[PDB]
Amino acid sequence: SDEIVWQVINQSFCSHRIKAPNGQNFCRNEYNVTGLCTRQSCPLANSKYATVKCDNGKLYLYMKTPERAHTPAKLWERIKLSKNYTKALQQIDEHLLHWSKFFRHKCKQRFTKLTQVMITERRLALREEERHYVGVAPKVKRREQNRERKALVAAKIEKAIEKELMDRLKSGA
Amino acid sequence: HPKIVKKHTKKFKRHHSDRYHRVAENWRKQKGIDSVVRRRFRGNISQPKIGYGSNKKTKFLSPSGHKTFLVANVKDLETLTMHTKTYAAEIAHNISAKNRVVILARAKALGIKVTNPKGRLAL
Amino acid sequence: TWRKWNVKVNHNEKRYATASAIAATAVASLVLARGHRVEKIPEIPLVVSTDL
Amino acid sequence: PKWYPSEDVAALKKTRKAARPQKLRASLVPGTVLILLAGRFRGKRVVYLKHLEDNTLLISGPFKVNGVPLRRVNARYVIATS
Amino acid sequence: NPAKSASARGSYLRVSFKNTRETAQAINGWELTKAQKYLEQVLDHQRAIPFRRFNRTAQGKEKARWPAKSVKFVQGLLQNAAANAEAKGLDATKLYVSHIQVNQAPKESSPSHIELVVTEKEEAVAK
Amino acid sequence: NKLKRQEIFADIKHEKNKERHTMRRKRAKEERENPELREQRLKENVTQTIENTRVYEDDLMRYFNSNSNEPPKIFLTTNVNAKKSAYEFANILIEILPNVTFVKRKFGYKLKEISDICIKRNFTDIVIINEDKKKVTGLTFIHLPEGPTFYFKLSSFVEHGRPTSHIPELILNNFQTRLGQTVGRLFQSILPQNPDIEGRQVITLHNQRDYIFFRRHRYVFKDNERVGLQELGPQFTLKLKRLQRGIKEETEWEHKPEMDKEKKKFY
RNA sequence: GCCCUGGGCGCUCAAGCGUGUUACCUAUACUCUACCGUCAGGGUUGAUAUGAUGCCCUGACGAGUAGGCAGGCGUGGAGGUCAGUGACGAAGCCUAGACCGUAAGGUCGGGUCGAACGGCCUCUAGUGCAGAUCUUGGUGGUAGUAGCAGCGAAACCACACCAAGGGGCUUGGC
RNA sequence: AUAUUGGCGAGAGACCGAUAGCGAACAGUACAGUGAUGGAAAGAUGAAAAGAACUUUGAAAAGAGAGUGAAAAAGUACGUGAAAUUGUUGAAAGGAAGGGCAUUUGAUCAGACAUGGUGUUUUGUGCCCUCUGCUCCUUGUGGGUAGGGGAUCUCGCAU
Repeated sequence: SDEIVWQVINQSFCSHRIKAPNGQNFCRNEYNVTGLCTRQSCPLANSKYATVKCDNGKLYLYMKTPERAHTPAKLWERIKLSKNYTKALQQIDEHLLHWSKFFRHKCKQRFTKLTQVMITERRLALREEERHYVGVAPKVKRREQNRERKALVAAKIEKAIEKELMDRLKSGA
Repeated sequence: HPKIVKKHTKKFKRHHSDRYHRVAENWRKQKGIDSVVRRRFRGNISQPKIGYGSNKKTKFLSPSGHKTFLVANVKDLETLTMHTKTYAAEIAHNISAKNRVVILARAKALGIKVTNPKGRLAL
Repeated sequence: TWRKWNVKVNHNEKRYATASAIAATAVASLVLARGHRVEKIPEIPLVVSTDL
Repeated sequence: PKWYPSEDVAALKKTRKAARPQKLRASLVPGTVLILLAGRFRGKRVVYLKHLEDNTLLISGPFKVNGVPLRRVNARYVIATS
Repeated sequence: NPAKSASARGSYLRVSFKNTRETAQAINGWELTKAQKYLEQVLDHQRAIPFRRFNRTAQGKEKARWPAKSVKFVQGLLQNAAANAEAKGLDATKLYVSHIQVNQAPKESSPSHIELVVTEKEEAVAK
Repeated sequence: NKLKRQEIFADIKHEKNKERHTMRRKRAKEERENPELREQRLKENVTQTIENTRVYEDDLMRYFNSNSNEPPKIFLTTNVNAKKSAYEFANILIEILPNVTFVKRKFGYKLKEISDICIKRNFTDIVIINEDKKKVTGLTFIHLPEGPTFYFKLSSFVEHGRPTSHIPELILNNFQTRLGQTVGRLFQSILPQNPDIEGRQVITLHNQRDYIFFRRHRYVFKDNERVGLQELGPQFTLKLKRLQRGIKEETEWEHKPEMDKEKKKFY
């Protein structure tokens, strides 16, 4: 059951847990509202769950119920979130009617964060950044450094300048 | 956030770590009874003890106020979406520059602070 | 060479462990926590015709 | 304003610190001659005109006598003459 | 600047390390022609090489000795450097030993590696 | 066996060196009495240097470069979020470029907007230095009409004489290749085109394989028909890049890391 | 009763002696506050707006040889997991660079390097060095000295002129 | 059916990794002892030698150019090159030095491609209005996807 699953994932090596240096157990599972592998937050430890995920620009409210635990292929249902923020919040609240306040609050927070993540569009609209990040390999760096020095040594710029000046002022004054 | 009061900023050093080259700087408690350091006589190097414990509310927080979190790929980076203010994405030293640009792009898209940006990159 | 290499295990305890392992496979969440990509299995436990 | 908090930062408690008008020292009276101890006009002699609501003192040189215009000044950086 | 300097190196020589170091120090910074003349005079015992680290005469006023064996190799290396500069077409008059170093070689006698560099002095500058 | 291999080759090298020295001494001694034989041997033995082994329009100049009929105004700016090093380099740019106007980057005026404003002000070229760390790494030059531009990488920037107010003389070397002479024309049209020889100031561009060395010197002649020179401060080397041929469109020669394997052709 | 007879520099209505009255400096001593941990108690759900092995409130305590208990850092190898990291550079090394922790150590910034290595739950041990007149290998003073212009060691090596108090810290000087 | 550290021939290791593992990964070899016996040190270049053609200074050591080579910061002393130690440049300081508390000066390193958020006003779009369709389960407070008509339109986006 949930208690057995919860305790096994907690104390028996949950596969998707991440241990931060601060001492917080994270959760990289895609179906979790919060990235922390605590109780009532990990989707595997709770039969009833709700989360917000997106594949295209549209945002979807993902939730699961014990009606589909026996059939993982149809475990999670989704509904278009009505990406109008004011309408979306009320739609989420209505869909999560009678659900735990924790789930409703976490779903609303996740939806708001995903909506405000649209800053990517703002940066995309404000494109034409000319810095053009470029990676330099150690092998490439070695070529320029040594070969540039060899070219400088072989060039003998002073002698060429002297020869050009002598040839120029011979009949240039 | 609460002020980050560092009880002991100076790095602790083993006794005689500089007098002899065969003694590593890593701290090691003196075991001899006659050792002055063990008796913490006045003027000796400070001995680490429970007193220097940092407070929980500011423990592990960098001066910028964001906790460090090692990130290996985009999947790890996406986990900090709900903790951008409290956590910051740190790229591992073994990440090739090829994936570093992609990781930085995703961090900027999600607004996750990067502790060591531009590493191995050139503009 | 005479160091201990094999560990004696009670037969009843061995059967208990096998039964527990078999039972654990019935929980999709437990199987998911094991790292298996069973997110798309039509049913759990997965039953197939003998013609396989 | 309308954006739901994307991260539940804890709200501050009800602070029981009501603002009160500054209780200036009795030595400071309107029309008193003031000596500036710091700033651009440090060491200049100034006349105390009016008290401002921002805890500063409205003062004037006057401007014609010494060039100090109407400016705000703190009571702690001023010596009040008799 | 490689375009204005020449180098000469001698490795695995059998000269005494301390004497070679003293000779190199006594000759560091001197002009090429002046350094060669000083070494030639030393071979004539008219001047002595000071021993300031690895150690009383009037020649030491400028505690001194005449390491002929080390001086021979030093002057040979100087001649090699001069030949290299001539091949590079540098002005021998302006040449001066800007760098000279002695390094302990693998071990018995104490061999050492000696390398020196000569650079042209900057002159003839005006608005 | 390591000992056997080391011992065998150690003796072999000594014998080879002895034979080489003896043969060289004998050849020199016999050539002293037969000077012509030395000449024949030298003719029969070429040093095979890398340089010797290299593997094989007036309208354009006027249209895509400045001319003496109108001095070129060059717009100077810096990439956004620039710091002290960029302004220090811009100081040298002012000291060396004829007519420069420095404008702070506005962070939002697109390249098209900057070009339009420059056209409104009758500017001739745009030069922008870019930085990543507290060091100059690349430089760019663009011409306003028709948008011919070049991008240059910057390396080995080093700060001894004090240049005078005189305009240094321009000299270019090793720009025979068609691509090279384009950069040579760019330099000849971006730097001052009116020499003032009095004052003995010279500015030189010297390409050897792919890097161009820019330096300034004072030159004084002597009766020996030779000219001495002294370093006049900064050291500079540049590497052409991206050869855009437009403002940002239709790149023609943009370099790729996969090149340089041939070891030759010195683009 | 006192005066002569039986720490240095220094002082004599003392800066000496006895007694009397006030001002002040501090120790890890004591009051309060800020933070780490131990203990004891208590709150906690028709589930928590962070793992009931979770989140908290209250009070005191915190020295230490032998010895006992508890919580952790690091390494060789193995089972599992990261559809992990990596020639667009893995390990190692260097680094008058920075971050994290009370620390074992981890992490990142820059240089050489080249092809394997790591985040986490367990199992496993030839698993962590400052010495044992310790083993192998390497290098210094002794010393360009004894010695046989040149060649060239060995013993030894925690460290380097004296007065008083105290075995070579206090007060001073050739 | 039982033993098996010798011999021949095979399948494997939660074993060790050139100071380990058999003393020997390149040895019962060099070497010492009249003798019975003792008994070592030593692995790796580079894809391939492509192993530095050639010029040039040196009786000789090897140097300087030059080039091969991904790299010679891989040159047969060759996969990588830290300490103890040694020489040069620079800074500092001077019958000693070493460490701790607090700070000045000198040198030097980090120090946001942050450039936002809110309400209002034009214009163009779509997942927006309307008409006409297709498609997945189950059946459900759904999802996916098309063809005609416009700026009632801020439902989102870009200006």
